[PDB]
Amino acid sequence: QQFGRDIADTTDAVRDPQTLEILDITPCSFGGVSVITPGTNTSNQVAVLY
Amino acid sequence: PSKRSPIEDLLFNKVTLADAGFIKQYGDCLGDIAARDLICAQKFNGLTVL
Repeated sequence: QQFGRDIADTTDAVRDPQTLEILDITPCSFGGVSVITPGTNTSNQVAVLY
Repeated sequence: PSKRSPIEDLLFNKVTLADAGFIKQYGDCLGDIAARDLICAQKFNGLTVL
């Protein structure tokens, strides 16, 4: 076996073709960003929710 | 600590929530606090629970 797999047919692990070590793969950080605004009629400041 | 009545305590202990009540992922799926297999596998594909 050379490649692992997950529910979505995504490779969650892989064998290194040189050091024969098994490495887990995880996607790097992501998420939605929201902008809290008190209304332009009031101010132009904004807060950001990650 | 929860300030809930005993009946409310029984009610909260009988609905398991299917481990779907988690949002954050980092720190290794919150150190297993959020069910790995379901929550993290889902939300690596852009599926978030607010």
